[PDB]
Amino acid sequence: SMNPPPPETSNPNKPKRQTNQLQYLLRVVLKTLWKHQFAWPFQQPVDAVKLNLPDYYKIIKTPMDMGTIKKRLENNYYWNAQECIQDFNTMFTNCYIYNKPGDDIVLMAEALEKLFLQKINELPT
Ligand SMILES: Cc1cc(/N=N/c2ccc(C(=O)Nc3ccccc3N)cc2)c2cc[nH]c2c1O
Repeated sequence: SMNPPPPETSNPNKPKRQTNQLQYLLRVVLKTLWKHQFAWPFQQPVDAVKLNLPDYYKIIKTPMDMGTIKKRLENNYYWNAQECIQDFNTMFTNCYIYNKPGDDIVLMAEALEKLFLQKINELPT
């Protein structure tokens, strides 16, 4: 296919380890962005076939989306909160480097990123 397999979301051999930062990332950060009116383009991996972006996966080396992030948090895939924050950053970067400024998708990403950064400013210690 033109699309890669979706990013892995489970680590069967990683110990289960909770942190209050990971709790905050799921219950505050992800939850707030997931319910936002602009979340929908970001709730699943980019399907370059259905969306007619044939060059997407030639330009975007590390695909990322909030559906993947949500499942990773639910599955305790991340060893630490910084790994999760990096995935959010990657998702936004992909959008900004692939799409044209002023495309509706970019304005939607920017609104979500603003909310993301506001919540990250209150990440517990
Ligand atoms: C991250 C990202 C996502 C992108 N579109 N993601 C979409 C997802 C669902 C949809 C969708 O269900 N649309 C709909 C709306 C009302 C009723 C039915 C449907 N099927 C569209 C785009 C695009 C497009 C261009 N660059 C994109 C990009 O960088």
